[PDB]
Amino acid sequence: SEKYFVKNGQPHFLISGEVHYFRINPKLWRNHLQLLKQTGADTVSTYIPWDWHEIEEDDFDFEGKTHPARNLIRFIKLCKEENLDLIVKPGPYILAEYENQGLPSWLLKKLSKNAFALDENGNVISPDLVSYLSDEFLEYTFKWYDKVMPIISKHQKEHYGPITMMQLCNEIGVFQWLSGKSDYNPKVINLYKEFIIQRYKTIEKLNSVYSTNYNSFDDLKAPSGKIKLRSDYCAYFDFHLFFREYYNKYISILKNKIRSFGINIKLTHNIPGWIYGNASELPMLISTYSEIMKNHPDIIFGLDHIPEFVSFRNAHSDLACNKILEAMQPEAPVWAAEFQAGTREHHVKAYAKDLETFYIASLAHGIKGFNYYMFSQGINPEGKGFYGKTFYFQTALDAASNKLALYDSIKKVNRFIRKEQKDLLRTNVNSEICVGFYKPYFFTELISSQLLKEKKLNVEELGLYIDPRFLREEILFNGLLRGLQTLNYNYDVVDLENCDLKSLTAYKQLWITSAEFMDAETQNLLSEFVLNGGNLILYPAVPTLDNYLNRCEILKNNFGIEFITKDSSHKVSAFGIEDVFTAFSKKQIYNDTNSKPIAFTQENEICGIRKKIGKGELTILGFAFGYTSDEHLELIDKLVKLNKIKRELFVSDKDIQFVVRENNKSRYIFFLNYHNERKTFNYRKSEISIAPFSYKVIKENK
Amino acid sequence: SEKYFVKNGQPHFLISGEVHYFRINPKLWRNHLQLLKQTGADTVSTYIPWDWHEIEEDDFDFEGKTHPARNLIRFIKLCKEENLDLIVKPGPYILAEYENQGLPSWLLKKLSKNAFALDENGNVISPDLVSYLSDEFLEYTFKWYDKVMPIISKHQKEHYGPITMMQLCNEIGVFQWLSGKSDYNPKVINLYKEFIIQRYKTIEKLNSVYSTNYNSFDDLKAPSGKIKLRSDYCAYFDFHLFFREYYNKYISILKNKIRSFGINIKLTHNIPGWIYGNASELPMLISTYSEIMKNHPDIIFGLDHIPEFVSFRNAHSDLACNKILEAMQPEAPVWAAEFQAGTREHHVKAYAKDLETFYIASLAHGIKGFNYYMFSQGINPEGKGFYGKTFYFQTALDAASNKLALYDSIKKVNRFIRKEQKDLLRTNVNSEICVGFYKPYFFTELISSQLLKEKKLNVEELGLYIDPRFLREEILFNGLLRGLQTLNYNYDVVDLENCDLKSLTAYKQLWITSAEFMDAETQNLLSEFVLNGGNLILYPAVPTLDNYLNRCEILKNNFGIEFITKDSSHKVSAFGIEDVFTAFSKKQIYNDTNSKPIAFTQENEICGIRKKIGKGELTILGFAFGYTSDEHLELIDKLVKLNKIKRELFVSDKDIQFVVRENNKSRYIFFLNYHNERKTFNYRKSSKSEEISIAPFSYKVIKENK
Ligand SMILES: CCO[C@H]1O[C@H](CO)[C@@H](O)[C@H](O)[C@H]1O
Ligand SMILES: [Ca+2]
Repeated sequence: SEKYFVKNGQPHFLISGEVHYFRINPKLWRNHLQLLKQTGADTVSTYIPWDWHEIEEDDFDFEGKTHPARNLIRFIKLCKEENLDLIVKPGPYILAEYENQGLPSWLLKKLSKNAFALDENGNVISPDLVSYLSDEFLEYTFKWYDKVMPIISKHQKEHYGPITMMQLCNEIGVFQWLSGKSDYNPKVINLYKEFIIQRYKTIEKLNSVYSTNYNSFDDLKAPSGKIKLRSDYCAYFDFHLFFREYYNKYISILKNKIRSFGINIKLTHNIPGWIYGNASELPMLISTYSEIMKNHPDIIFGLDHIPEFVSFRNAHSDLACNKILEAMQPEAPVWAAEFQAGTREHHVKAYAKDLETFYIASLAHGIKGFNYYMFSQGINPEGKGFYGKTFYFQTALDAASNKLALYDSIKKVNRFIRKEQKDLLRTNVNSEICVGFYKPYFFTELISSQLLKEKKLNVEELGLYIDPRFLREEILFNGLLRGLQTLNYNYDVVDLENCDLKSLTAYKQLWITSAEFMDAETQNLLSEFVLNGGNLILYPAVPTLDNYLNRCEILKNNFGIEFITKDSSHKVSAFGIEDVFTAFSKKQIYNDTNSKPIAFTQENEICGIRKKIGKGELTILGFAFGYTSDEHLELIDKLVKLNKIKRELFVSDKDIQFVVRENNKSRYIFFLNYHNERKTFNYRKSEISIAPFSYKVIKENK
Repeated sequence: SEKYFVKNGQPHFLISGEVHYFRINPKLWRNHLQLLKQTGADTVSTYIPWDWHEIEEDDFDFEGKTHPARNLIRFIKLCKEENLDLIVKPGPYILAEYENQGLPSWLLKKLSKNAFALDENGNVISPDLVSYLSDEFLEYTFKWYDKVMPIISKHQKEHYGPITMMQLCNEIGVFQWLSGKSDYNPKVINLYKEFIIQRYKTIEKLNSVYSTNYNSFDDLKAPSGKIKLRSDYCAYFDFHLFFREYYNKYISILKNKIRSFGINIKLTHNIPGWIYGNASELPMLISTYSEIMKNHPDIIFGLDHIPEFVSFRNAHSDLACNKILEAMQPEAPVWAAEFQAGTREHHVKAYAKDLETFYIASLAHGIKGFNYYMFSQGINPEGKGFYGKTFYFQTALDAASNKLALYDSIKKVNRFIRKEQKDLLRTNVNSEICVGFYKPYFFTELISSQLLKEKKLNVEELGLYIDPRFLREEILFNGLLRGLQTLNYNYDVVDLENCDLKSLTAYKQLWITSAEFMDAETQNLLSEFVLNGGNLILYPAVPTLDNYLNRCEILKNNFGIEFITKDSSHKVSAFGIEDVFTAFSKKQIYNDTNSKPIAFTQENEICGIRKKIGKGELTILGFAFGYTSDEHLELIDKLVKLNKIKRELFVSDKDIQFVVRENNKSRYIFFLNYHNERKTFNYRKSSKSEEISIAPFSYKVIKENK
């Protein structure tokens, strides 16, 4: 049932370290690889920078003819000699704080204007930002592939070379995330028009959905600027769908080119999203890959985990990310393509004793493999670093292969993983709680994000009060998921799109965090789920609109729900918990015919009900809470207990986090202390001391 | 010449604890006070909530007639019986996570619309946010003062009562900041129009400064929306100056009302600005008090310190805040009106082992007094909690008066303070580095802030490239001040406004982080500083404009500088350090005349020079760096060493922070480990080494006699 990497027909914990040959003295390449191997790591990972090897147009150096660190062939041979598999990442973009994000200077100087990403006025966004589907860009990329891919092909495991996986490009769409700016290159906009014509067929159909007044598709302009009208919201929503298709078109062109060289190894991509040590934005980035993940079961997405520290401040981020990736990519192992080792930023410290606990928490939280990024520090050759001379700090090895504090922590964790991997990889958590992932709430990287300074989405201007980003970040990510993890309740996430009703019936509860909009398919799915016997928890709104904000009241009608939206005090009472602070003055006040009122405004109006519908159960809360008080944990705890869901253990100290992972034969209990306090506690099924910011793992035979 | 509190002609370290009588069972008030006193605390501090005591309009209960915890009179009497002095804080605002920020429900229901703070459209910003100078608001505030101030007056120290200090209102302007919006109430707009007429006298004089074409003062409207023209920037700048006068008018009215009751105790106010465990925006909030601190030498401002954790992520916030308060308020002790104890937010943990280190680091960083907030947890009675029933978590005492983990941390810190206060309060650090505080760069809370929704200031649209908020946050607060603390170089901060030259002359170096604009007074001051023998470090720009962005080339001319602004790679070389990453493509390129070139662009163009001018030294860097790489600390270290400034200690681990505080009698060495690593190191005085092991996120204090 578990998904995991495999070696010699047995479960294999992928342990890789990132070592950038192009940033290390070649005299020390062997020493880096030997020290990596000696930690118990089985794989080494690097970019192959296009700028580094195509030194001028049509002049390629893979053998160290012009600089000894351009000897890619020697580095591959060393990986084989030192019994390490190799992950290669030839771009064309690598980012990696490399000048021009890895693109050659000669390419960027030569490209015509129409090869660049352009703003709505036709101006170049950045001198290093190409348009992904530019003919000229793809032509040069293809010429780079024609030289590097025969080398990669020749050194695959299949040919007793070390190469086992390859990454296509790097964080596709990342530049639109960081800036909040879309590419308005006329070629992109022409592909958007085709997408829209393809989707709606006729201008009449588009006009009926958008409430627009176009006489033809010729009137249609790409959305830009702030959303003022529901028709702007519609146009922006489809612009987001378009970019998901556009990224799939791009990765598909790279993939087919790569396969033409007989490269049959596993292909990968990588998901960014961590900011200042939390990852509440990373699900937005996962959502940009929805079309790739639907159309390429054979490309494995891995996570970029950048916790920076390890405490209760960010304890929930890595589990929520790992669970959401599992939801969106069920047939591949959850792995960290970039797994924090040292720090990209000198002023942002990465302590060995923090990251050691992160590595163990990552096991508790279901990771099946990872690539220490960066295992080895680098020195940028001759000014090629976007920033300073040095690449990463407080790594396992410095650029000269000196061992640093993190080295012994990685060796310790790796020793544990190798000892346990056969059993640990085959373990799962028993989740009786399912939490819905409704991707359209996440489709906002161009209009609402933590990195977008000037917000283009202001839902009050559209006659709405529940912002999808506030809902997904504060109510879902930092609220419900943080609360369940804090309370030591297992949850799974499920992608509600094309979701199998049968998979939902495993669970005792399905939690849906709902805004005022939800498409007909999902409203019908949730109707069927309850009617057939499911227990649904739905807040803060019964939705009444579809994704285009047109009337859609299927769930409301199927459930016999009537409500008025009314202003009251932020505080409500729910299930006899007084003074529950809620996010909004506006709440849904429910008719309680055939219902049991279970939440009340300061004036005692009914803002929550329970109801039997068919064979199932509905709990509807007309108010938004996350986790910003002890009453919020008390409410989550009461809701879970409505369907008699129990934690696996009684642990005497409620601030100890635990995860029970088991299979038929084996149980692992992971105890995690996310607090600056030496804690002593006892546990039983439903007396140990753990240092601050530390862990303990117990094995039980069943 | 340290500033410290004095009790009975001796240095006294003010140790207060916050205990909310209105949130504690009155049967347990005495136990809270006794347990606070047994920590060595000398004072207790509390709000007196208007909403709690004026239970309906003109219905006052201070005696526990309608609820036992309304018995203020009994709480005051218990403070005196348990030998604690009392700080009282009657508002009208208290915030305190109390419903409606402490304002009565009946008042907010009753007030007409023109009592409230309004957006430019004329809509109520928030149903609990009044306009400070609303006539209606002040009429009711005065009726509340008429009832609470006689009680406060009767129980003052001079009448053998326990009351030694009183706070006026609470964090003035904290809602113009957190709401994310400016107050356009017509009382405010009409005071602004008066302020402008008084400032400029004639529409022609205003038009000459703004470059506007108004026919009369009646054509001038309060600025709103984004800054697109330099005239919009000028209007907003004066609007910032006006708000500083407005807050001074508000506090002045409260103070004059208070003094009429025969209240002669020390008056206080409290500075907000921490959020998410950093205080990089606090200097903006303290700048909003510039006119209060000039007009009211008798009102002592204290800091509201909310670190939440204690690590290298926020190590520099408290010291930079303490230094900036000292710059703005040099004639009073640096103290924390609210000094984090426990957590206001259940989900934001406060560990005893973090806060204990914070307390010792605060001592190293020059704090002279503090009020643990919250010493005692409270339970909100009668639904009065803004956000839930429980007020604070992980405090020294729970609401029931049980000791929690933090109680022994506070006892330990207080015991050290009581043993050492006589010498410790008199100790100074030897600062050879002075950093200039140029208040106008901070005057942006209406146009550019971490909290403001709409970014209204885009300097590129004004033909500028150095944003004042970017400069003061990243180049100064997170950059230079962070860098100096990390490198263990002592610095002082000086307010450049009406700054005496003779105060600056004791320093080996003056550091000025400059934008393209600087007033003529400051350009002249820095000119005289160097000509008379001062050593000036100036970056990232020689300014060429004044506060209204009109030509002012005084400092450029006085220093015989010629430059052109040119685009190049972010990377420069400086003092032989290669690949120094700088914030801007644009750099100042200097003529090499009568100077040594010490920084170069990727095209080897000169972007920094050193020269001798009169008796003084000038170092100009035409590029912007904070602390975002190791090259940045190397560069700060090189600049400090130009004048042979030395650290007080050789320490074998560069990641250990230390402060040496000394007087004639005594030397204290504070070691601070802001890192999750057990560190073993050795040290010695710059003029046999001692070995020390320090736990993660911990401290050591060594006392030397002589
Ligand atoms: C208005 C509430 O003010 C609170 O929260 C602010 C943000 O963290 C702090 O800066 C203030 O000191 C605190 O009083
Ligand atoms: Ca009904």
